[PDB]
Amino acid sequence: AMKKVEDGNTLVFQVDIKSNKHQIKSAVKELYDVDALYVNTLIRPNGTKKAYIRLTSDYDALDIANRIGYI
Amino acid sequence: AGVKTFELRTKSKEQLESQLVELKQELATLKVQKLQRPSLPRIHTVRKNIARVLTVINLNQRENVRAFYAGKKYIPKDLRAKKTRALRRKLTKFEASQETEKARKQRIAFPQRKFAIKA
Amino acid sequence: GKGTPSLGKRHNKSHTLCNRCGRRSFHVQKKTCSSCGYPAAKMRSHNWALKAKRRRTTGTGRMAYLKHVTRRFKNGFQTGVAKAQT
Amino acid sequence: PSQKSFRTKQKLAKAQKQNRPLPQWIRLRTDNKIRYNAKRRHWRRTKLGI
RNA sequence: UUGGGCCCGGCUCUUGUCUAUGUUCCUUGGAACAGGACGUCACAGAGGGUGAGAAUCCCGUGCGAUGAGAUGACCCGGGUCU
RNA sequence: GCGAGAGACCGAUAGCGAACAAGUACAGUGAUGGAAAGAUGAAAAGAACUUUGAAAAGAGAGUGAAAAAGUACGUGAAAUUG
RNA sequence: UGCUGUAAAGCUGGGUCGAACGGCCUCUAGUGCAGAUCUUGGUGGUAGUAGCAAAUAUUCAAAUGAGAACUUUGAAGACUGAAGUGGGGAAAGGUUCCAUGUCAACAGCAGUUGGACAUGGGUUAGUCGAUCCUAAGAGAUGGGGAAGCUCCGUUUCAACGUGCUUGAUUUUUCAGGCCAACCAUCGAAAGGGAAUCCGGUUAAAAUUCCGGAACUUGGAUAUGGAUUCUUCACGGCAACGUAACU
RNA sequence: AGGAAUAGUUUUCAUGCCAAGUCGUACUCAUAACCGCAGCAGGUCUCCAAGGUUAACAGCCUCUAGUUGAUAGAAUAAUGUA
RNA sequence: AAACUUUCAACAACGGAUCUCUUGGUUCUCGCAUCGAUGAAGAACGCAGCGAAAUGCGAUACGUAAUAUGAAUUGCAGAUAUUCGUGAAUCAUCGAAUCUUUGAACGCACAUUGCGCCCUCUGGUAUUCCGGAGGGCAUGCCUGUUUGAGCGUCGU
Ligand SMILES: CN[C@@H]1[C@@H](O)[C@@H](O[C@@H]2[C@@H](O)[C@H](O[C@H]3O[C@H]([C@@H](C)O)[C@@H](O)[C@H](O)[C@H]3N)[C@@H](N)C[C@H]2N)OC[C@]1(C)O
Ligand SMILES: CN[C@@H]1[C@@H](O)[C@@H](O[C@@H]2[C@@H](O)[C@H](O[C@H]3O[C@H]([C@@H](C)O)[C@@H](O)[C@H](O)[C@H]3N)[C@@H](N)C[C@H]2N)OC[C@]1(C)O
Ligand SMILES: [Zn+2]
Repeated sequence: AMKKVEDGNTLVFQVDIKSNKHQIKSAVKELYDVDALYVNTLIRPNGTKKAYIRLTSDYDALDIANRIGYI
Repeated sequence: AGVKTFELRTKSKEQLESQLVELKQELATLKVQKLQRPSLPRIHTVRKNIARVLTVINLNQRENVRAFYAGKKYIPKDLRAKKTRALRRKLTKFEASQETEKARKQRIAFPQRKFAIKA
Repeated sequence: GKGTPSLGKRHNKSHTLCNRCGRRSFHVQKKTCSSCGYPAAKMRSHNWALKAKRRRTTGTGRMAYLKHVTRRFKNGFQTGVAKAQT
Repeated sequence: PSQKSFRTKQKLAKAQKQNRPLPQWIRLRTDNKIRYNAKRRHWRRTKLGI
C-alpha cells in the first residue's frame, strides 16, 4: 500500500463493507479535503473492504499521508 | 473515565453534536496511531465517550417528543407502555368495571352483610 | 461401476444454505428447506423426532428478549425511572 | 470456484478467522483450562460443507 | 334500605440496614481445622469457606428490631364533600 | 416455563447423550445420526544455575511435606513387557 | 510374614500411599461372573513377519547443513512428444496462492524439502461475468376443493393501470386527449445480450493497476454546419447516392 | 400537431461538457488442491496444437514448454507374474 | 554348560482398574403465571489494547443511561482514571436507550448483498439524468371517512 502511495499517487484505506464508491469519494473529500480521481474497491479475504483512492494531480498523496499521520 | 454524563445533560443540541464531531475525529486519529504503537488502551475510553454522547442526545430528543404528545389520545408506539402483547389486549380498568343497571341495582339492594353468631 | 467409479461424479449440489435456519438443507429445485420447512410460515417439527426438537428450540439461541420477561414481571412491568435516594 | 457469491465468500472469511491457534496469554489466566484450540480445520481433511 | 368522588391507615407484595461466644496454653504436622488442658456462647452444635474432622477464625445459622417503595372496581379500619 | 426446598437415589463404562469451549467434534445430498474427555500441589514454589548433546533430552543442582507429585502430573491393579 | 475356617471368606507382618473407615444388633437393594460369535476399554502371539515390485532412469561435482540417495545450483543422461507429463478454464474445494521462518506430528524410507507447521502479505473493472431476457418448467393473486397441514387453477367464470402523452400551471393545483388484446414473479457464470485494445508493471493481481490510444450508454448543452420567401434538402432514366435534410 | 422572411427547427451532421453503482476476480482443475474414509493405477465437461515418416490428429523420433516424481542397496535359487 | 523357553520374587514399564471426592445428573415436594407485527423463538455476520472457542453484546457492539454500592481489575499492559469521593470494579439492581443482516417477516425479489415507486432535505449549471441523508409503500378482516358503480330502486 505504501508503494502505491509513493509510486501511483494513490491512498489505501479500509472502509465500511456497506459503502459504495460515491460515498467513499464524498467521505475523503469531507474528512481530508482531497479530490479523488477514482475509487477502486475490493473485499479482502478476511471480509473487510479495501479502497484504492487515486487523488487528482492537484494533490500529493505522500503529503496527505504525512498529514494524516501514517507516513 | 472519559466524559461525565451529568455534565453532558447541561449542554445543548449544538454543543452535544459538536462534541460528537470532536470525539470521532479523536477516535480516527487513534486508529492511525494504532498501526504502529500498536496497543492503545485509550481507544476504549474514546469509544465509550461516543456512546455516552450519543445516548444523551437520543434521550434529550425522546423527552421532547414525550412532552409533545403528553395527553394526546394517539402517541407513537415506542412511547406507549410495552408490558406484553397479551396485557395490552386486556380490558382496561374502566372497561372491566362496566356494569349493567340491572346488575348495579341488584348489588345495591342486597349487599354482603357483616355479621357474627352467638348473641 | 456403481461404487468407486460412480462416486467420482458428485459435483452438483442438491441442497444449499437456508436463509431461515442456515443449515445447508434448502433443496435447490424444490425451493424448500428439508430441516425447517422454509418458506412455509410454520417451522418444521414432528413428535416422532424429539431429539430434533432439542437441537433447535427455545433456549438453544440467545433468547435476547425472553431473557428479561421474568425480571420485568417481578417488578410489575414498571414504567418510569428509578428515583434517587436523598 | 473463482466465480462465487457474496454469501459464500462471507462464510469463507469467517472460516479462515476461526482457523488460528490459541493465543499464548490465554493459558496464563487464573483457573484457565484451555491449552489448545480444539476446533482446528484443515482444507484437505475436513470439509466446510457449504 | 339508600349513591358516588377524594385523603390517612391496616392487611398484601417487593426491597435496604442491623446481631452471641477462644483463634488461650502443650504435643504432632509443611499447614491445627487433630489430640490433650482450661474455658465461653447457645431461641445460634444447619450448611459452606479457610493450608487435615472448626458451634466459639470468616460467611452464615437462630432471634428479632427498624426503614423504603409499590399494588388491590373486584380486601376492610376510619375521615371527607356531595 | 420461572423460583425454591429435599432424598435409605447415581457417583465419571454409573447418573441425562452431555459433571469438561455437549447437542460440541465428527458423519450423511438429506431427513437425521452423534461421541470421547473430571483430580499436580496448601501454594507454581512449573525446576535458577553448571555441564554433555545439532536438538529432543540426559547428568548434576534446585523447589516442595512428598518429584515413590515434573502440567505423559492423586492413588496407579490386571493382561502384556524389560 | 504368618494365623483361623470343610468352605464361601476373615485376621495379621513388610512395602506403597494420603483422608477417611470399621466391629456388633437390625433395615434395605440397581448385592457376588469364566463363558452369553456378551458390552466398553486396554493388551498379546502371529511378527520385525506379509509386505513397501504398474506408469523406460538415473549419474558426477559444488553449496547448505549437526546430519544429504531424496534440498538448491551447475554439468550430463533421459522421458512426456502439441490427441502432452505443455498453456487455460467450467463444476467442486477454499487460502491450498506468495515471502519469511520452521521440522514434534504428517509426506507407509528419509528430509535441511513440502499442498505440513508458524507469522505476515496478496484478489483494484462503465467495456470480463453476474446482474436483465425468456426455455423446458416453477409459482403468488379474486377464486373452487380439503377437518386441516394444504390441493387445484396462471389463455385461470374478477369492477385487476401503484397507466401514457400534452398546453402549461406552479397555485406542487390543473385541464384535456389516447388507450389497457398481452404482461405478479422465478427459471441459463455453455442459449439471447450496449461498449477496450496494445505495451509495461508484482514475491504473489491484472482485457481490472501504470502509460498511451479508443468505445458504449444515459444526461446536459453551446458553437458551427444544414434547413426555411417554392416553408419541412437536393442529385441519378434507374438500381440508388449524401454530413444533415419536422 | 407545430412550423417561414429580415425567421421556426435538430442533439439520426461535426465538435465541445458530465457521469457510469453492487457482487465475483488469489490459487488447483488433478498419477497430491474435486469425489472415491487417503497425497487411492478408479471417476470427473471443454479450448489452443510445431518438424520428419505416413492415407493419417495412428505408431516411431525430435523442437518449444514441463518433468526426471513412484523407499533404497547387494545378489540373481526354486515357484511365480510379464 | 550357554543361548532359548518356562515358573517365582524385586525394581522399571505398558495401561487406567481400585479407593477417596463432585459447582453434575436423577426423582419427590412446595410456590408462581410472564412469548410475539410495540417484530418473538430461531438463524447469519460482526464487536475486546492484546481472543480461537465458551460467555456477553449489536456499528452506542465482552456494552450506553439510571439506581444501589463503595476501592478495585489482574495473564500482561495502560490513562489526558479513580480514593474523607458525583467515585475503582460490579449482567449488584434495572424502570431509560442502542439493537447490523434476517426470521411469522411486511414494496418486489432472494442459489442475487438484484430491482422499483412515493415524500422531505441535500450535491452535481436540474420536474425528468446521476449521487447522498432521513421517512414510507404486505396480506385477511372490523369500525369509521372520502371518492364512486349499477334502469337494483324512490322521488322531483
Ligand atoms: C494429558 N492428556 C489429557 C489429560 O487432560 C487427561 O487427563 C488424565 C486424567 O483424566 C487422569 O485423572 C483421572 O483420575 C481418575 C483416576 C482413574 O485416575 C479418573 O477416574 C478420572 O476420570 C480422571 N480425572 C490422570 N490420572 C491422567 C491424565 N492424563 O485427559 C484428557 C487428555 C487429552 O488425555
Ligand atoms: C349455472 N351458472 C353458470 C356458472 O356455472 C358459470 O358457468 C360456467 C362458465 O362460466 C364456464 O365458462 C367460462 O370459463 C371457461 C374456463 C373454465 O375455461 C372459459 O374458457 C370460458 O370462456 C368462460 N365463459 C363454463 N366452461 C362452465 C360453466 N359452468 O357461469 C355462468 C352461469 C350461468 O352463472
Ligand atoms: Zn431451513
